[PDB]
Amino acid sequence: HKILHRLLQE
Amino acid sequence: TMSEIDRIAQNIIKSHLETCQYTMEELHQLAWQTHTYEEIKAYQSKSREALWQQCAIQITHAIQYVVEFAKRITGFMELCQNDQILLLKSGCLEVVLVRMCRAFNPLNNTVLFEGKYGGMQMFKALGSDDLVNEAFDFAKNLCSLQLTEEEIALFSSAVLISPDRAWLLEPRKVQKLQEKIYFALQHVIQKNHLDDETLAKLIAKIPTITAVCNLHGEKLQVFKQSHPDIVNTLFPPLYKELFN
Ligand SMILES: CCCCCCCCCCCCCCCCCC(=O)O
Repeated sequence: HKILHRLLQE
Repeated sequence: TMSEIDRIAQNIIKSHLETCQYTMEELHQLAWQTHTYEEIKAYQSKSREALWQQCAIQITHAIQYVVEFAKRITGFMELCQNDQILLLKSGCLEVVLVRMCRAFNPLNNTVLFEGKYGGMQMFKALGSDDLVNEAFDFAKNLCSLQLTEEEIALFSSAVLISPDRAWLLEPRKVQKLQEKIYFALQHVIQKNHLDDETLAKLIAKIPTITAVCNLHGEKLQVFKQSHPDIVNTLFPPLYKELFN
């Protein structure tokens, strides 16, 4: 879940 | 501790207000705007792939706001990132579905889509009236409860923070927070809904919410069969990541 992970880390 | 319940409630309520595409005010001013007969026809003249693409973009847009919603809920960010992902992956659409009721008009059974309100015939090209009808029925029934933004904020957070999702590593931790959320929701409901059954009627809707979202997944899987290239190269990457 790369994208979802990125958004949470923003 | 009542004080902890109140801090959790304020946090979630505030997150909700800062993470909706349209504030409640902006919606009151949009509910009078409705797609014309011409515009409705244009939507119906769309190819199934074209409209699916449009809907996937809108859903993804709404899902992104739910992520922002979750990120601002202190109790949610305290869970292990693994359970955070699991909760979001399994409930983002369910939260979107709940949030849709905010932009639904039960007077004429229309919903806000691409700037104006339109009926279910607007989605004819999707070739999934069963899904559209279940989505609209849900929204209509929820709207009948006349929830306030605080209640929608809290209830939507409870739908997202579910200790019952499969694969969760710390379900007890999730359960403890959901319990506090519901406790908060129960108190907030009293300020409005005299007598009620409200909290109970809301909780009884949990399975229906999941049912609608699973149907969405079902329709998408068949859509992928017929149009693989559209899903893999035209749908928002997050939408593909979450549902395919
Ligand atoms: C509300 C999400 C659950 C999936 C519904 C299945 C399809 C139903 C017809 C299409 C409705 C418009 C797209 C969904 C987005 C609704 C709300 C929003 O734009 O924030």
